[PDB]
Amino acid sequence: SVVIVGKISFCPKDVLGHGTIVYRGMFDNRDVAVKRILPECFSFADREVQLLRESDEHPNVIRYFCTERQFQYIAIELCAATLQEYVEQKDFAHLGLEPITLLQQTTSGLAHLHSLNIVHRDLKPHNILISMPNAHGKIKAMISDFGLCKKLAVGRHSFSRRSGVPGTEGWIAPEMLSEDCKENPTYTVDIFSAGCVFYYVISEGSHPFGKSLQRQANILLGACSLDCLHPEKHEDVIARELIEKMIAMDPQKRPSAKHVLKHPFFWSLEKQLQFFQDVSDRIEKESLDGPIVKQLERGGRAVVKMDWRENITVPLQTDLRTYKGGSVRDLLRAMRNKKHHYRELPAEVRETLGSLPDDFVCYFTSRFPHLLAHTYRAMELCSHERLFQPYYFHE
Amino acid sequence: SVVIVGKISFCPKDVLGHGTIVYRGMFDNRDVAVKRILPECFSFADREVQLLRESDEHPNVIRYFCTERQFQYIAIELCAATLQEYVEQKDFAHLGLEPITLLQQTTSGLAHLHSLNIVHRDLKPHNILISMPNAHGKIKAMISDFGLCKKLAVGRHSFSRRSGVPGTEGWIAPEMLSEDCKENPTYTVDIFSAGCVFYYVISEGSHPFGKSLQRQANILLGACSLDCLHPEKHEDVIARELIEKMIAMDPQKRPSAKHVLKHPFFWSLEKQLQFFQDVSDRIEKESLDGPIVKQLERGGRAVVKMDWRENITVPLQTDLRTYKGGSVRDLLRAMRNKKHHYRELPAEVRETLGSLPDDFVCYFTSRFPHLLAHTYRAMELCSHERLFQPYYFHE
Ligand SMILES: [Cl-]
Ligand SMILES: [Cl-]
Ligand SMILES: [Cl-]
Ligand SMILES: [Cl-]
Ligand SMILES: [Cs+]
Ligand SMILES: [Cs+]
Ligand SMILES: [Cs+]
Ligand SMILES: [Cs+]
Ligand SMILES: [Cs+]
Ligand SMILES: [Cs+]
Ligand SMILES: [Cs+]
Ligand SMILES: [Cs+]
Ligand SMILES: [Cs+]
Ligand SMILES: [Cs+]
Ligand code: NA
Ligand code: NA
Repeated sequence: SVVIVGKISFCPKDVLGHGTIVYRGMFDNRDVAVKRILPECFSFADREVQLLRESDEHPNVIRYFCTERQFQYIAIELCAATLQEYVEQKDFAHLGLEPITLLQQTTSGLAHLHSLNIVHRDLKPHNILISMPNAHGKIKAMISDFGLCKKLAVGRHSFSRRSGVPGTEGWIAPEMLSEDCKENPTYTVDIFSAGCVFYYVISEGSHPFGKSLQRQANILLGACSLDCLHPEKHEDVIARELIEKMIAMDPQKRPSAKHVLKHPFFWSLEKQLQFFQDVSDRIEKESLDGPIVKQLERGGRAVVKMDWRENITVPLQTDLRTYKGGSVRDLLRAMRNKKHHYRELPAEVRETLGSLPDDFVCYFTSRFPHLLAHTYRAMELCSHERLFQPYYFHE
Repeated sequence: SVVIVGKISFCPKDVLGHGTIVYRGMFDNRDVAVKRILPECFSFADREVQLLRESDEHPNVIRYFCTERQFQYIAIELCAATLQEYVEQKDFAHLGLEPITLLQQTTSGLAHLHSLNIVHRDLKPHNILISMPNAHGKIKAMISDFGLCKKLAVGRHSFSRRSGVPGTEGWIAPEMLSEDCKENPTYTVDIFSAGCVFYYVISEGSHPFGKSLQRQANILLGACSLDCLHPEKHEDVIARELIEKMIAMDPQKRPSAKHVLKHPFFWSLEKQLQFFQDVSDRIEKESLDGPIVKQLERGGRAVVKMDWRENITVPLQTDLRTYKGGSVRDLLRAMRNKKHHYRELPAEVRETLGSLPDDFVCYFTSRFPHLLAHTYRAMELCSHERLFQPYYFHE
């Protein structure tokens, strides 16, 4: 019992995970998890440890404490659970927007890794760890398991799929497996995996590519469904737009981690309302026959439901100039004015609209669940402009 | 290897299930599963075997072949998988209405048991077995595990909850556990469990009372959700109406197995259209101020969407007398006439309506996903009448 190691002591009584076994222990008065690896594993351990010294500074990469006689031991930050146990054993009704936050943090950690020229290559819910609560009861997600990590030489876009063990079935990008694919895998491999993890969290446990038995088979086939994402819920429309890109079969169509972080999927209601306002300001003096406006109005009739005037509450329809009820731009101009004159807005109107800014913006997104997604895609034409830097990653 | 027993031979190489272990083997030139039980289990085995001799004749009760030296052995019908493995490891996109059929068969077997005065007391997806395909590639579900079965004396409504081990957490009716409940458990205990199994299959793996960790806790609380059942899909509305009854906290409000079998949840589209027609015929000469008609029209405005004339395709709206667009009864009268004069119906109309009878009935249920459920509830006033015996269990 209570085996003691140089600078790390752990009792085999507490077993945490299991070919290797992990135990709860202690290092230098710190509660930490401990890793023991076989001789054949002893080589993968030196790879992992190397990279943790290199990339652990980031809050969303698991902290590495030390390695210290027949086998090899690895101490790391002690966690409350994996992302898998989190999704399986927790009522989201009580957790609020915390799941989204865990996806955001996880994305931050991946973008830290990619910026270091490190492809993870094996991201999955079992790999993502949930931290013990800090002094303020806050928790975070962290990336772990760098055994299959590869570090690309500077100026290298990809890596050989052969000579490197692929992740375990279900979360592997098609470029890793298919004999047919000529192009070599790149960083987007992790975006595909992450795309699957995004869906696994939002759906509380489903997968784009079906049940665990046929996932990898479906991945190569390109047969995926996002059944859990409703086509007329604003939150679901946004999530589908991002996840569809992340899990795309063409790796070149998948967003980079830094794109993912800029995506409306992570925007507060406040920021959503700000985007709507910056767009409306941006296009206020733009010509109707112009490119920016043309693009915003294509397929817009569907977006506003043919006549958005006929789909708002009577209090606001009464308080409404030249507004054309089929124009997305006019729907935005109205919002920009109702937001600018909210105080001067009568009480029944303000009561029906709701409080600024959260209830206000949600008054419209609830009514027009494609308006934000439509607008975000259309306004990419201005991604380069300084005004829209908070909403797009340009570089 | 290949241990041989008197009339049963099995090889411990093939292990099927595991405190007891089951193996694939053979009895009298028959492929069968084999059960070995501990001495403490040796008592529960005599109970189970007794009841299988008694109730195995039913196709949806697992067939029992024989029992034949230090321990006890039990041979039974060999199955392809449990209901749990079925839901977890199978793409329903290829299986069609087979899952519903498996629920129907399972219900048939339970009603066989109840008619014998046998309460199962431990129904769960792991207990329900899927048969090997027969000569025609057809399969069936079957009840097993009678270890916790109780057989009620004649004329007995209930049984003591104490002195009998409850099922394992997650599927147990609240009457089995709560110290507060005065009324003793009855057959409806199995209906609650079945209600949970119904949802577990339709949702491809969710549970009314939340994730496995808090299910039993939520069961006692009465905190259940059927999030997977859409409020405007006809199929989902029907399923919710039945499942809500089966999992009711008040055992007296749960339907008997024979009620469940009569429920529209198991009706073919053909039979649905027949019910609509029998209802329309039944109420054709019923007074508007009458009880049957009054009941059918309460909350009916919502059911037909204020004006069903405004929610049907232009081909049929053109071909439409005195029909009042807010009356459920008039919506039914129209259907009864369009079905009676389908041949004499013009081609564009018949093209928009679809083929009799499946596409026809689905033309309306798709448009009015509460019409069948509303009508089924309202017309219970005629459950006793001979005409509606195919739709209600009266006895
Ligand atoms: Cl780059
Ligand atoms: Cl918190
Ligand atoms: Cl009875
Ligand atoms: Cl078949
Ligand atoms: Cs860290
Ligand atoms: Cs890079
Ligand atoms: Cs799920
Ligand atoms: Cs949500
Ligand atoms: Cs800001
Ligand atoms: Cs049988
Ligand atoms: Cs009975
Ligand atoms: Cs599910
Ligand atoms: Cs369905
Ligand atoms: Cs019939
Ligand atoms: Na641009
Ligand atoms: Na009656």
